[PDB]
Amino acid sequence: GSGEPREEAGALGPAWDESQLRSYSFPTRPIPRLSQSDPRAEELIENEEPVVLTDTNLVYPALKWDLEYLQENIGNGDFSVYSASTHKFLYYDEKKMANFQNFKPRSNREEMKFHEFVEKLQDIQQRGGEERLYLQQTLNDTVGGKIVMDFLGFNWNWINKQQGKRGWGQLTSNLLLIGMEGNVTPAHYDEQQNFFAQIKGYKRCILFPPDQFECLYPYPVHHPCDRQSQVDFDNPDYERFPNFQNVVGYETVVGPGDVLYIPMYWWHHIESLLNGGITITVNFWYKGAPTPKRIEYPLKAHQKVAIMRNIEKMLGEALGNPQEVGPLLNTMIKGRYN
Amino acid sequence: GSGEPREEAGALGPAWDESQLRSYSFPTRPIPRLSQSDPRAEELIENEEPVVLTDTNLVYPALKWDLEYLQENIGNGDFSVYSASTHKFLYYDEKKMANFQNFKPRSNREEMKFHEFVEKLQDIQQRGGEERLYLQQTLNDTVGGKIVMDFLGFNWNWINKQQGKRGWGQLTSNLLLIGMEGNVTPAHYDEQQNFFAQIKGYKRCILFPPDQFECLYPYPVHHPCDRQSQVDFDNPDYERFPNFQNVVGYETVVGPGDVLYIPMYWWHHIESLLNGGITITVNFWYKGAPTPKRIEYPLKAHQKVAIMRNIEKMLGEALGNPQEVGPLLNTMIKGRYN
Repeated sequence: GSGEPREEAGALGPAWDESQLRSYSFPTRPIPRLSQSDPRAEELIENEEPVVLTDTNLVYPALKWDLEYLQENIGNGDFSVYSASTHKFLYYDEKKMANFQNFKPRSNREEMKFHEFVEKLQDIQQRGGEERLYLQQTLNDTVGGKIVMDFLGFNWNWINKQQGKRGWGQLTSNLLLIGMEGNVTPAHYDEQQNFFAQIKGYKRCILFPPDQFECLYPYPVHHPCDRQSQVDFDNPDYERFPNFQNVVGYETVVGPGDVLYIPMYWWHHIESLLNGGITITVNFWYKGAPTPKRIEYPLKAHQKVAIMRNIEKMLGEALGNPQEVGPLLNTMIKGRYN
Repeated sequence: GSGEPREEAGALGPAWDESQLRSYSFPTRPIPRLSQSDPRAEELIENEEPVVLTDTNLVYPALKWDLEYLQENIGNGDFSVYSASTHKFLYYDEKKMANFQNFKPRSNREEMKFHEFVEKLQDIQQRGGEERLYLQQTLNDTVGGKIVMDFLGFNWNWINKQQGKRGWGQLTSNLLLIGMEGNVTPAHYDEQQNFFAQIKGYKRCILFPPDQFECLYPYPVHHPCDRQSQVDFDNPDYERFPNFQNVVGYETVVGPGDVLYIPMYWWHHIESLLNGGITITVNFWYKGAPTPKRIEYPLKAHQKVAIMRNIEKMLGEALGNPQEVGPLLNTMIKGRYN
């Protein structure tokens, strides 16, 4: 699925090896790895299909980053450091905890200074694989001059050529990520174009097209975990999510100089290879190209997902209580569209 | 359920008798029979609960109408005469036959002159209970002067006191109905206030509150039979409509001088008593009182029905094909709000 490991330059041996990939209950096809000059790449990006561009130098200067360097050249600054009790990082939207008062969060986020992060990070590495941390921070923290330089060294010309050539809109977000081995962010989906610039370490990426909605079972729109598959990929419950047995995604392993496009609405599942050491990556999120007023039929999968999403929110308003959403949809269907 | 027959004045014997009522698989409570001067009646009408007003004289002059009289005093005029092959009259909205191309209609409507109606009507009565006819025509056909007089004799003062005192809007429709024994119009619902002025013969009326939606299973909004229960009351299919076993309605038998209020959205099922001869009745349909901009929660059942109705139509637009409605609702629910 992820293909045979790539060989490191200067006979340094296979980049990674199969034992470092976690086990899953489904097939996968490889995402094509190409050059930014290859016409087929611009194509795939235009038909909103994932690609792995290998020579964009988007993050060239950052390829030298590492803990030591980073702590040494970054200002005090606050760094959101997410922590989990296992490999699965269970992120959640606080603003929606009211709607599901019995939802107990399993991913604390603590603000701390970079060095403090490195500390706890090493601690775990000496006592043991207890928690797993994940520092996610934006690239606007006036950080060490050294860093700002590197941030400037990024290939903006290129990435911008995209933002315009593709017709997308504003760059919604830009985060820096440093994780440990085995870190996994369960499958989920954004409604924005994605570019993941791998830097240090290798990351396994698994994507499912929006049309795989019926097999992934997102949480209810009003649920803290909205946009995330409810299926434990480590132990699917085919009794509740039977169509998970029909899921099929594209996968690939990204290394230091690679940039993976993740078309909006797609489902991505990210995991830092086991025994692969720490991983550093910077991600970019561009708001999508404004939708055409002329809607052609039939609709693309994401257009439906849009529809579904809205109707749910719509009933949230109407009924004045997101809990009643379910019961309504059911009476509306049972015996009628069953 | 419908109570013991009322005794006819002047020792003419019980009005009707139990053997004339069809058999059904569910319990029923009686609708209260009151006087228009009774405060409780205005109450029930205000809380949109059905009542049977017995002394409104709404249709006093018409109580003399009968075939002979009617044919004799009504202009040529065209009279929609619906015909069925059995007791169940299967009405349908033509404008929605495109959406269900495999829908085969079982209720022809033929335009004809009153006398022609009486003819065919008697024919059936001599050869036999083959078809069952049902003449439904508006009260604006410039008909025989004799009739116009009677139409004027109606108690407009009263009925208007309602249209205003209740806050309702325009009188949407006003039809005249003449049916034969055993005629049944399967349960269904209007979104308008109803007043049924019985004239000749006796009619059995069965109503279910809007909150009985989950037990009645209306057809899909885009279906020719939209607004009608899909359940054959003569042979329910508890396998597909299990909640029909929880249905419970109010019932009553209307005779010559009675007027039954049928609050908007409610479900009514009408049948002309077996061996009761022909039935004549004039019905009034008033558009409801404009909805308050201030919506109190939780919502009344009909408010939900409104919601559901809309969402269906909404998906009809969006997906550009009422057929896809079902499949969408299901993927949206399966594994999510199941």
